[PDB]
Amino acid sequence: AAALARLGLRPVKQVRVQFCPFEKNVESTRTFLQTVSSEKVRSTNLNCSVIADVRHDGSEPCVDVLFGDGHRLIMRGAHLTALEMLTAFASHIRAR
Amino acid sequence: FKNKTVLKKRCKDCYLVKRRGRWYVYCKTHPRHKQRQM
Amino acid sequence: VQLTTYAMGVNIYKEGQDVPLKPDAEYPEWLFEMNLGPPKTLEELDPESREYWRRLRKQNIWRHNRLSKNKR
Amino acid sequence: VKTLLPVPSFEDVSIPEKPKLRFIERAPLVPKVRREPKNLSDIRGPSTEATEFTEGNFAILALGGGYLHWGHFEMMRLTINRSMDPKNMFAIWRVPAPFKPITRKSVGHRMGGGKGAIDHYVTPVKAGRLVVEMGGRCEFEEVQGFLDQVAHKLPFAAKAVSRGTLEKMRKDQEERERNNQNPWTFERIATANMLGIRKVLSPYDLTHKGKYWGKFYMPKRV
Amino acid sequence: GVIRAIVRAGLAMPGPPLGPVLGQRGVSINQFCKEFNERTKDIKEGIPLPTKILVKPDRTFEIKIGQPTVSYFLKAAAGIEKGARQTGKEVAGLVTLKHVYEIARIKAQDEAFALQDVPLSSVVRSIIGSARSLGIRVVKDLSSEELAAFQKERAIFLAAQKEADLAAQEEAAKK
Amino acid sequence: EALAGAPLDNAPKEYPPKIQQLVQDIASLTLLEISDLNELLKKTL
Amino acid sequence: IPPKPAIHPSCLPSPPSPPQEEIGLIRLLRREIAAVFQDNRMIAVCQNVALSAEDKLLMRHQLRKHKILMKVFPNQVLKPFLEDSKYQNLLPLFVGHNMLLVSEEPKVKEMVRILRTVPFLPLLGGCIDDTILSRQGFINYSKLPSLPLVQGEL
Amino acid sequence: FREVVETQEGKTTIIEGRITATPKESPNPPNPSGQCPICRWNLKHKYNYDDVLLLSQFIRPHGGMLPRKITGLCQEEHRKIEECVKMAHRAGLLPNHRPRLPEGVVPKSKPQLNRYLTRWAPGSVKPIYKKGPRWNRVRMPVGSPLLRDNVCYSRTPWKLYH
RNA sequence: CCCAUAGUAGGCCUAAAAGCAGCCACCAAUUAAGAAAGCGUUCAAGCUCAACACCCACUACCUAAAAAAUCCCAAACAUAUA
Ligand SMILES: [Mg+2]
Ligand SMILES: [Zn+2]
Ligand SMILES: [Zn+2]
Repeated sequence: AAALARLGLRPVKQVRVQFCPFEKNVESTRTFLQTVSSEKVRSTNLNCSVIADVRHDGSEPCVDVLFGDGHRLIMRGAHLTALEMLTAFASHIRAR
Repeated sequence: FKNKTVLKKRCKDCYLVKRRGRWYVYCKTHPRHKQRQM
Repeated sequence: VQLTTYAMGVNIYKEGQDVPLKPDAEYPEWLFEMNLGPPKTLEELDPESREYWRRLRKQNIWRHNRLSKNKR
Repeated sequence: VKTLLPVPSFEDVSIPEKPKLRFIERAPLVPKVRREPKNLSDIRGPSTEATEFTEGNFAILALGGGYLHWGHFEMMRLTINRSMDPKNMFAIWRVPAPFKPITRKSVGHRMGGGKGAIDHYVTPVKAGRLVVEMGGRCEFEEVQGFLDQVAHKLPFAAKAVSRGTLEKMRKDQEERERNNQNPWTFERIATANMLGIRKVLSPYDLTHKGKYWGKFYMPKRV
Repeated sequence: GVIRAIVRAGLAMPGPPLGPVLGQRGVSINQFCKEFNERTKDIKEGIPLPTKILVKPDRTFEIKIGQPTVSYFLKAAAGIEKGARQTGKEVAGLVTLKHVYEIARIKAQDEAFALQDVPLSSVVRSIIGSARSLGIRVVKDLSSEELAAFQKERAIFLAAQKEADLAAQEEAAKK
Repeated sequence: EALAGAPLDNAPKEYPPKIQQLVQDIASLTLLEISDLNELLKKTL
Repeated sequence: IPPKPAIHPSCLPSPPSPPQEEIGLIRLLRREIAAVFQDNRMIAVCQNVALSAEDKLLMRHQLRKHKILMKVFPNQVLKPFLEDSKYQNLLPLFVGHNMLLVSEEPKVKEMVRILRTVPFLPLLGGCIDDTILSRQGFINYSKLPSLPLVQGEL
Repeated sequence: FREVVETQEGKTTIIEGRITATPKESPNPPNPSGQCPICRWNLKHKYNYDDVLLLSQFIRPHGGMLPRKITGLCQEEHRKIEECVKMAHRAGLLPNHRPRLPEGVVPKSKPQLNRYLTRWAPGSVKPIYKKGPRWNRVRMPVGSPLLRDNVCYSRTPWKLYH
């Protein structure tokens, strides 16, 4: 997941993840949170932060992100894998 | 590019590619390692 | 000319009186159960200890290093 | 997790004195006053002596015939001394000193007037003869590497094999030679004289079994 | 980021190693040396100790004082000033278990050991390994035994240093 | 023998049956059994 | 001429591979897992953050200051122990990178208050005396009053 | 199968992940003991490059292919399908398996030159001007080197160099 | 496909060679990493690999091609049964 570190993460404002521990379709959002909270991607900017929200009766692995342009991007990883959402977020943060 | 019959990687960033009928060794870190198959 | 040369003139008793040296009674007994000269091999440790596996891993690392000397 | 196999311990192989190779001179201690002809039968066919190992476990197996002069021996000994470990590796020469005289005449001279003068000396090397033997307390990758590095420089074909590798290659060779589909072996046709083939063949082919030709060696003839 | 540097306490002149790197980094050097000197003036021996510094993007350096090295303590406890080129065939000196135990219990308060659940057995094993890799040798607890050991080791080490200096002079003469 | 289904407290819908059984066993009397309970509780603590 | 087989070996069903003999590493791992599961009563599985070792030793020192320990185990040696024992309802919580906490005696308040300082340290939950709970479960259980008054209120 | 669906509504891109349906294999295999999808239907060395139905079941609608862990082929069977699919897109087969592009199909340069059994790329090979003498003539390759073990009915090997 | 803290500038001529200038032993802590397996280093920084943590396709049929002078030379067909 070094592409997200080589690209950049400055214009982003606040990101967060929500999932359930007992579900069997929460590994994608789990590894996404693990890759997005590394060392290079976290030290490339200090004006942003992450929120790790863990609920029991959520029953949905939704990941909502937004940057400084006032937009909003929410991606629920119910069936998507990790690389797909990673490259989607990369393209969305590079194009805007 | 340099004409070389036996191609090999001289460092780490060298990646092998197959183009226009010849194997070429491109590298972005050390451009001196560009080889051409004869 | 600068160099850290602070060799104290110790003879036979200046190494126990200059510093607050404690007798053997106050020191615990488990501090003398360590190794002395030669280290530990592989046939002296039981396979149910971490030291044997660490020594085997170090030997494997040494073998890999001795093998990967000509390839690129 | 993965398993951790024990490393092969080296405690029964002691390095002797002088681990490096000795010096090879050009002419011997006494010159040969009698000029000998260039007998080509000293490199044609399989090798007789210096076939198996003796002390070490790694040696260069020759796959062809040829002559080696002083420069080749110097290059080989220099490469060995510069690409080895004196505290872990040691090699012993397997081929003797070059002693076969070669007569060369003057440049731009008419045909005649007897033979020329003896210049350099070479040594006969047959196929399957171990050129150099090296042992020690090392493994198989590095030694095979810096032995094939020299074998590729040799004029004739040569490879870096050991004991287990030689055993395996002989095993697969005999397996391929004992499991032949077509029932027309070169030996059966050469020995029994079939279709009058003995007219264009050679009497030395009865022992070579079609595996040798002049100085080369084809391991795929069967 | 961080810059690893091991300089002397009371001797920190602006230039060698700690010079071009500090110049290309973007921070001052004379102020850093003055701060290091005013922080190390508390030491009445001038013991060389490592220094871990950190630089922030707004060009501002910080100094974190830790514990000195182990080779200096081992050489001070043994009594020899320079290490030997061989181990086993030419021992530099002997150090009892009490000295290395005191050194370990004094050093086990730096930023590397106080921030980890490490017991005394681990640190004494580490210091024994360091002493074995240095050139000295450990021993149970030998009072009169280590007294006689020092009595003979002074003479044998003087003879070894004399013969080593003679060999070095011969090698310097063959030139 | 494994464990329970691991419920939560944000949606109170289920409760362990052992607690209900104990409460039904201890909440059906007058005051003498309450005094006996207090006595057996203060005997130790 | 090589022998031409009637049936290619890649087409016929290959014989099963011989099972390897279990080494002592996994045996010691299972033994120490059972040991730390029998004596300790409070565990908390949390997602391991791929951070630097500096902050890692910092948080290790901050945790061990309150007289607690920490030890993790790989999933390959942990899934059989979780599927053969009584903790069969915790197998979907060990499908990736995670960190297991081994802390003796109930001290959930201090550890929660010291881990909530960073907003990137989530936890899937754990069991509190054979009672599996989640993160919200832990944060509402840490607000319970003291043990003596709850014991004596009856 | 699974597809991605992105919708824009109020400056909020909604990227969904809906899983659709997909067919399965017939519940009556001729050779159930086979380990490969080709071997289970007795298609070992029985197919050619003209079979557009067999090649369309292991490729992508945009021209891509599928790995061995998804399909189920071995090492020698996966390379044969990879070579036969390249001989179809050049001969005009599979018109619906074209790669996506914005608006690049505007200038029609070279016209549709009909071809078949194309082994190498057209605009890459060099024209043979010398062709050698006679014995060591440089012939033009054709067919595929991995399609030599197929069943023949002409009492002659497949001549790939003529 | 990912991944890297520390006892230290382990012992010594040269000013020092701090993991690649030479010697015998090449220690030692938590899960797990070599007093150093491959580039850039007067003395320090920059990059990977082996070892945890993590999933775990083949992780490799070993190497075997060349260009002179009037102008290159017959053409063609991998798929109706030796
Ligand atoms: Mg480094
Ligand atoms: Zn390069
Ligand atoms: Zn098959």
